[PDB]
Parts: sequence; C-alpha cells; structure tokens
Amino acid sequence: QYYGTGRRKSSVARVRLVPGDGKIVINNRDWEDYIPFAALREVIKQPLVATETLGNYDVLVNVHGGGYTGQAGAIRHGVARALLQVAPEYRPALKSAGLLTRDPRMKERKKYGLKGARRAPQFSKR
Amino acid sequence: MPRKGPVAKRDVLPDPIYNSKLVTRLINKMMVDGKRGKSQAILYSAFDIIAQETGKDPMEVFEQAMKNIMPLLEVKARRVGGANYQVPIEVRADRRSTLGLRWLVNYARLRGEKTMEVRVAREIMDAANNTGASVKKREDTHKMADANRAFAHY
Amino acid sequence: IAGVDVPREKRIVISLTYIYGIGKQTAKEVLAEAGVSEDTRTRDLTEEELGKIREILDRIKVEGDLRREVNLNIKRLIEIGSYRGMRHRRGLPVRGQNTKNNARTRKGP
Amino acid sequence: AKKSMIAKQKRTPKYAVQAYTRCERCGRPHSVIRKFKLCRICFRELAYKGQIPGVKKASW
Amino acid sequence: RSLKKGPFVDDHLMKKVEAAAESEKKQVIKTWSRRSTIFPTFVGQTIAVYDGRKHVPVYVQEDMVGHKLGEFAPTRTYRGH
Amino acid sequence: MLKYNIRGENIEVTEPIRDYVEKKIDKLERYFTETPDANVHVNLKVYSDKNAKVEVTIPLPNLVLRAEETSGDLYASIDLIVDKLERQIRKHKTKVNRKFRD
Amino acid sequence: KIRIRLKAYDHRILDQSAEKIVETAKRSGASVSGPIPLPTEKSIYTVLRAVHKYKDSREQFEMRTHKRLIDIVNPTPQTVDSLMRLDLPSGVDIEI
RNA sequence: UUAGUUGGGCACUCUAAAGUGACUGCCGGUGCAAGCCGGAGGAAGGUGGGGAUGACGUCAAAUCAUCAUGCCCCUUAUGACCUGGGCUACACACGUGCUACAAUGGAUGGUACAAAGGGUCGCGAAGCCGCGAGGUGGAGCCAAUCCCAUAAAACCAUUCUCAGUUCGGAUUGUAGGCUGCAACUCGCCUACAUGAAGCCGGAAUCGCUAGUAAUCGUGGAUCAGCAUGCCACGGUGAAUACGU
RNA sequence: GCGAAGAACCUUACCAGGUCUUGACAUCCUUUGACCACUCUGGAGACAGAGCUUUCCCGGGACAAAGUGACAGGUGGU
Ligand SMILES: [Mg+2]
Ligand SMILES: [Mg+2]
Ligand SMILES: [Mg+2]
Ligand SMILES: [Mg+2]
Ligand SMILES: [Mg+2]
Ligand SMILES: [Mg+2]
Ligand SMILES: [Mg+2]
Ligand SMILES: [Mg+2]
Ligand SMILES: [Mg+2]
Ligand SMILES: [Mg+2]
Ligand SMILES: [Mg+2]
Ligand SMILES: [Mg+2]
Ligand SMILES: [Mg+2]
Ligand SMILES: [Mg+2]
Ligand SMILES: [Mg+2]
Ligand SMILES: [Mg+2]
Ligand SMILES: [Mg+2]
Ligand SMILES: [Mg+2]
Ligand SMILES: [Mg+2]
Ligand SMILES: [Mg+2]
Ligand SMILES: [Mg+2]
Ligand SMILES: [Zn+2]
Repeated sequence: QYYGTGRRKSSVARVRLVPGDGKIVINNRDWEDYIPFAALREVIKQPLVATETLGNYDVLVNVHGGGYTGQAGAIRHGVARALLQVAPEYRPALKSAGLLTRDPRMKERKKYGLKGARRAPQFSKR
Repeated sequence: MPRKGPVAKRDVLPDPIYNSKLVTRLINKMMVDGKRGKSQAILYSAFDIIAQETGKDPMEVFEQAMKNIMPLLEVKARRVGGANYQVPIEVRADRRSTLGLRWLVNYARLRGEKTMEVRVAREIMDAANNTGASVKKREDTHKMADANRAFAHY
Repeated sequence: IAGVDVPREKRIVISLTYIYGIGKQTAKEVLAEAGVSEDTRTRDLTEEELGKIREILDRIKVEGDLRREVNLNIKRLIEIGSYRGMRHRRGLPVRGQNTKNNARTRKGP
Repeated sequence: AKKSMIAKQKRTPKYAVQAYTRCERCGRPHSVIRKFKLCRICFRELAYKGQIPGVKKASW
Repeated sequence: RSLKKGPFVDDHLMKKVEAAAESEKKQVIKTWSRRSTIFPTFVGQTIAVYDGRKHVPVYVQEDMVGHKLGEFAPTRTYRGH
Repeated sequence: MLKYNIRGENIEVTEPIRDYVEKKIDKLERYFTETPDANVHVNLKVYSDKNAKVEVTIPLPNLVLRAEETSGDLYASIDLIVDKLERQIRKHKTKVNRKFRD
Repeated sequence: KIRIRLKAYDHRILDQSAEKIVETAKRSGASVSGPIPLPTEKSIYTVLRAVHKYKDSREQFEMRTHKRLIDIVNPTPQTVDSLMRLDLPSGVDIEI
C-alpha cells in the first residue's frame, strides 16, 4: 500500500509504505550500505522531516536503474508521492519545499560537429 | 552592448553533520572534476584537526577566519583617455563571501605540506589569528584601493 | 652488496630493481625463493637471508653480461645489411612508426 | 578508368581478401553501406525520393 | 607466418634453389618473392631480389637465417637533404 | 621575422617569383616596429584571359591584414597589393594611438 | 497454443492488420489474448551532406520497426485455416 | 528455488497505440491598446528543454574525382592485364588531438550502481589449459527469451612519504599470440628486461550559462585484421554573470 | 583526424619491369550451339603448349567459341 513511484534522471523507484518503526529496506539490503554517503542520506528524509512521521513508518523500496545519486533523488520523490497518498493534508507542507515536483533535468544529446552537448572544437584564426 | 542585466542565482543545500552554507559552498569550491566524495571527505576530517589542535569550536574559529579575510573594498579598473586608472569601489554582499573562499583555497594549495587535509586546516588557523597568505592578500587589496581614494566616486 | 650498491632507506622489493636486468615482477620470485617477507627494510636482512638472495639472483642474468649481449645483437644487424641496421646506424625510428613528425625521442633534439 | 574497374570487381579474385565492396548505381569505392549497398551520395539522393522502405529523415 | 603453423616459404623460390644445390653458388637466382623467410638451405647462395624497379643481389650468410629477403634490399632512396 | 607560405595553383612557384614576393612584403617591417613572428598565406592564380590574382593574410595579434587584387600580369598585382596592406597598418596603428589621446 | 509475430515499418498498417486477426481468431479460437506492443527497434545513419568537403555538415536518417504479438490458448480446427486465409497486405510480415 | 527460480497474478514498474495536459488559461496592479510586473492552480508559465526546418541574394566560394554533360584532346594508348614498389620518406615549419609532469596520488585486496545498441556463410556461454594476449569446446539464440557484457570513476582496508621517485611512459633487445596466400618496407595485441623528455609551460590564444563546462566509462558505421579519428549512450557533477 | 564510415596485395587514380590491340565492359555480322571449369608443363603472374569433359533448354533466346567492321574506352583539360 501507499505506492509512490517516483523518478529522477534515469532512475525509477517504486516505494510501498507501511506503518512501523523506521526501517528502510532497499532490494533486500540494509540502507546503511546501499547509500554510503551521509550527505546523500539526509535528502532521503526530507519528505519525512517536513511532516513529523520519521519514526513511524517503514519503507520497502525496489528501485532499479540510474546512478547511486540517481536512486537517492528518485527515492525522495518516491516517499513524498506515497506519503501524500497517506493524507492530503500534507500537500501545502511538501509543496513549500518543492518536493512533489519531478526534476526535469536530463543529460543532453551529442550534436554532430561538436565534441559533446555544447563543446566546440578549438578555433584557429590562421 | 547586449544583455538584459540581472539573472537568477543558484541554491545551496544544507549539509548534514556541519549544517552550514559556507561549508557546502566550500566543498564545491575545492572539488575538481565532479568528485564530491574526495572533496567533501577531506573537509569533514579537517575539522577533526581543528578540534584536536586548538579545540574551541569547529563551527566557530572557521567563522571569524572568514570574517577576517573577506575584503571590505575592491578595485574595478577602467581605461580613461591617456592612462588607465584603478577605480576603488565597494564589494557587494554576495561577492563578499565568494572572494573569501577563493582566496582561502588558492593559497591552501600553495601552503607546501604533505596532504591537502593538513594544508586547508592549518590555513584557517593562521587566518583566525590574523596571519598567513590569505590575510596578507586582503591587506594588499585594501592598501591599493585606499591609495587611490581620490577618484573613488569622481 | 648484491652486485652493486642498493639504497638503504628503501625496501628490498624496491631496492633490488636498482640493478640492470631485474624488474618489479621478477623481484617477486627472487623474494619468494629466498623465503623472506616483501615488507622488509634493506638494512634489516641478516646474512642468512642476504646469502640466499645472492644465490637465487646468481641464476638470473644481471648487469654487464646483459649489457654486452644486447649491444652484440645491435652490432650483428649493422653490417649484415638488414633494414633495421640502417635505422640503428642512422638513429631513425627502428620499428614501424613514421618520421615526418614525432621521432625526437630517438633522433634527439 | 571506371568501366574496367567495375567489371574487375564483379569477377572472383585470386583470394578472398582481394574482394571488396562497390556502389551499385554509381560505383565509388569509398563510404559504402552494406545494408543497402549504396554509397553515401546515392543513399541520400534516393531516400528523398521515397524508394527506400522504412528510411525517413531523422529529427530524433 | 608469425605463428606455430609457419614458417612461410614461397614455393617457386624454394624449389629453384633446392635444385640449385648442384650449382653451389654458380648461378644467380632472379626472384620477386620478398615475403619468404631465409632457410638454412639458402646459406651460401646469392639471390637477386626485386626492390621495386630492379634486381639487387645479396649473398646469403648464416646470420641471415630466419629473416625475410626484403630486409637486405632497401627500397626508398634517401641521400640526405 | 616573417615566415611565408605560397599556395601556387594553376601556376608554378618558381624561385624568382618566390624572391619577388618575399622582398616586396618584407618592407612592411618599418611600420610595425615589433612584428611578432607569424605565417603569411599567399595565393596565386591565373585565368585564361591573362589576369593575375594575389591574396595575402598576415595575422598580427590585433591586426588582421588582408588585401586581394586582380590585374594584368603577376608582378603588377604584387606591387599593387602593398598599397592595400600598408593602408590597413597605418589605419589600425594611428586609430589606437590618437583616440586614447582624445 | 499458437503465437503470432508481426513486424512493420508503419504501425498504421500493423495495428489495422493486427485487429483483423483478433476478430477472426476469436470467431473459432475464442481464447485470444490482446496484442502485446513489443519494443520498437531503431537505427540511425548519419551521412555527410556535401560531396567533396565540409565534414562538419551532416544529415541523419532513421528506421523504426514496430512489433506486435498475438497469443491463442485453445485453438480450433478452422483457426489455422482462418489465420491462413487472412492474408495481410505488404509492409507487414507475419510469422506463426 | 542456489538464485522471479517453478506454480501463480498484471497489483506496481515496464513496453506502445489512442487521449488529457500549458493555451497570458485565471486573479491583482499598471496601460487607452498591444503588452508588462507579481501571485494562485499544476509535473511543467510566459515561443518549458532539445532537435528537424536555413528567405531575395554575396563570395565567377567548392566539386568535370559520386553522377550527368557543351567544347577541346588521345586512341598499337592519355585504353586494357600481372608482379613488385610507393601514397607510411625527413635537416625542418604550422594546425588538430592523446598521455603526463604525482599524495584530491601510485600499488595491492573486497564490493555496489546504468543507458543506448549489434548478432545467421553471425554472436559466440559453461567447462578445461596457459602468467598473459589466447587455444579447445560447443550450449542457447533468426532474439523484451541467448550472447556480446564483469561498467569505470566512486566506496571500504594496507602500504608507499615529497625524490626525476613505487610519477611518467616514449625508446629498444628477446620470447609469443591473432587475421590473412602473405605482417621486411608497412598491422594490432601479450610476457620479461631497458628506462627518455617532462616537476604546470614565454609572447599569444581557444571553449563554455545547467544536468552545461569538467571528468569517467560504454556502443556503432566503415571492417578478414587495424582509430588517441567520427557518430551516439549513460555515471558523478561546478563556479560566475555588477553591467554595456 | 578535410573527400578517406578503415592504403600490407585489391582498393590505387602514381612508378619500374613483363604483356594485348574490335580490346577488361554493351549493340548490330556469320557458322555451332551451352560456355567453361580441372589437371600437367614453363611459369613472378598475366599468360603460352597438351588431355578429361562444354550435359543449353525451349525454328526462339542469353551468353560462350571463332575473325571482320561499325565501334568501344579515358579518375585527360576547362
Ligand atoms: Mg575550419
Ligand atoms: Mg603505423
Ligand atoms: Mg578489405
Ligand atoms: Mg613598390
Ligand atoms: Mg490583467
Ligand atoms: Mg506562476
Ligand atoms: Mg519555424
Ligand atoms: Mg575560383
Ligand atoms: Mg578549384
Ligand atoms: Mg567526364
Ligand atoms: Mg595519406
Ligand atoms: Mg607506475
Ligand atoms: Mg612486424
Ligand atoms: Mg615491463
Ligand atoms: Mg631535466
Ligand atoms: Mg615534484
Ligand atoms: Mg574494427
Ligand atoms: Mg574536425
Ligand atoms: Mg597493383
Ligand atoms: Mg581444358
Ligand atoms: Mg594448356
Ligand atoms: Zn553511389
């Protein structure tokens, strides 16, 4: 229950939320290991810190795809969409921090005549 | 000739452990080639030396280190007919902090010790005691700007 | 010491590579047949340890004997008339790489 | 010197390594795609005409 | 052939010198195959190898065994600047 | 110290022609008292109706010198291409100095 | 116990032809699952635009192929005949 | 079940067809009107991000060598076949790139996270052998099924301790592998040993405004073999814009 | 790092040597209709000399054998 499938870059994160103690499960693996950076760890709890429910629910995460930071962003959007399903009363609170928005930034495409997205080969006058 | 003028500015996220804005803006300044782990880790461990060597507060001492090297005046040269005159001018609030971190890290690389870990931590100690290269350069900016006080507004 | 002076402050795995004809990988076997740990300072090995290494290193080729053999091979090609002889005798790149640009490491400055 | 060259490529060579590919319409040796067996020029000029099934100009 | 399946020797060149052992360096051999490794049977013989426009004679020694014919027939004519 | 590069097409770059181009464009040194060493790109081409063309590019740091001419024979064009080039050096140098001196 | 594979450059022919099978198959072999939209496979061909010079100016072409899937659980004696009779036009390739 | 495995179900992702959605739509102020500033709703707000799309014309711009073609020219040769060589030369000058000049680093051991593509005279697994490049073997796959195919930076431990060095790898001697009828001129890769210039680059000069620069890997066309080039894919991920 | 999205032979358009002249590639001539391929010898190969076979199918045919013409062929120039 409480399905809040969220996305970031190339990552898709399906999150089912249940009341509990606060344990986070990612692909049948402890979340201390999957996310090594404590800096990447705080952003996971932003939807859980605007509303005081951090030590009340357990998240079961089955993410697939994207880089290690990619799942961190996609799991933040994952819980917020699922948490908003728990009670619509949280919408003004989460909207203030811009947590419902799905980030639209994606890596560009390479262009012919260019060495990347916008890099231009060195110009020589003469 | 073109361009509309003012533009938006980037946001900063509050880092864990040492919740601050200068710390987050300092991590991104000394990062190279988008390696957050390398640059972030040396800063977090550097604060340990700040506590062990002279333990006052890792959050503090770093503070007045910044407020001792941030310049108050600035020079923005302009070319007049015949000769170029270095015009003194104030420094905005945003560039106040930017010119501090850049001066801190440019001279932290030139300190000349074994690791960047020690070099950055030691440099802020000297700044917190009104000493070092970072403090030295700000005085050069002030001395030059106050030497040309004549055509400040004129 | 072991054919020629080797550094003292350095390590035996690293110090051995200071003699012509030995390298990093080969220093693994001569330190294995000698039955002595890799992480040992040079100014710590006893005579019994140093004796086995000199006995082991005797079987492998070393400086001088190897220095003269390679030069002898180079000489053999100079007057036989092989193509590589003119490259060796004129200093131009010997193997299959071009010469219009970038041959300075062999031609010189 | 092209009519001789095209005829030479048709007949079997001494060994399998002498064989190569040539454009069917015009006959230039360089830049031939063996999906269509056309060179880069005949491919463009004839894809515009709507005669290569599936092929269409690619925006993305 | 730079593999175990080698060595590679040209047929018409190999056969010609094979029957020339009776000559014992009495006839020059005029051949084009530069891609043949020099055999022990070739030792003492003189062969004329095509260098792109003409034939250049080389006397085979023992030291030349295992090499190709073309190694001793330089092609590009360089004389400095 | 100027380094030349003549791209002779539809013509042969004989040594007398090379000397003529080198010595005529070499007098520009008097004007621009420090000419940093740079490469000169010279192009020559002749039509079927006996007309000669010369194109010169001398990329000095802030001075992009060009001139292109069409005349009867090859030598007239080279002698008449100095006037177009000398004007630009005199134009660019005296523009900088006198304007900053209001 | 019969599967159908359909591929086409243009889906308009594909989708219309696929529907024809579904209606005919259910007449005899009522056990017919809906068409499955298998992923499309794409290929690009960048080509120099000019003839002689100008490698920096190019042109790109594509070839997108669409695929479908039809599954039947319990066949009928006429189901194969019905599938055989229904001959789709060109531009679509069938495969039992 | 050793493993989403097997039985079972489309719940969720997913793939692809049809639709909704963004249109200054609404509100407030300003203006006479165009419009401008701000705010709410929303995933997205002011042509949202990026492509395809290049007006009359200028440079007698490039291409008779992709193809076509007026005129001129050759025709026991300026046409046709074969072997060998060359287009890979080298006192030198210029343009474009790759690798470095180390401690945010080198070396050793463990381990996590992708997207986009190719495969039938084709991809080629397990197994066994070899230090290695590689060899035998033949499974499965005309493919959302099988293979290519273990992603690398990153993370965690030990060691090295500021030196032309455990940095850098050119150069060279020997011994091998692979394609091909054939690797000398003139291919790529592996093992051992040799160990060069180089410690941030003068005058000058180039690129880039956000998933951009920077950095790290991956794939495809041409292809028996051969890319530091080209065309695409994703991972991590900045600083600054007072102003004309 | 432009044609070249791949120069060891081919590619190749250049050079040395060795060769051919209705020809390597198409049309109309005339006799057979399959024509070859292969093996051996001289061969650097192209090519020179011999043998096995060339079975066409349906008066038609495309190619091939044979010599002739009209002719072909030029990455020769603008
Ligand atoms: Mg250009
Ligand atoms: Mg090479
Ligand atoms: Mg080939
Ligand atoms: Mg004059
Ligand atoms: Mg209004
Ligand atoms: Mg709004
Ligand atoms: Mg438009
Ligand atoms: Mg022109
Ligand atoms: Mg031209
Ligand atoms: Mg023509
Ligand atoms: Mg070339
Ligand atoms: Mg190393
Ligand atoms: Mg070789
Ligand atoms: Mg080695
Ligand atoms: Mg030195
Ligand atoms: Mg150093
Ligand atoms: Mg390849
Ligand atoms: Mg380019
Ligand atoms: Mg040839
Ligand atoms: Mg016969
Ligand atoms: Mg015969
Ligand atoms: Zn073509």
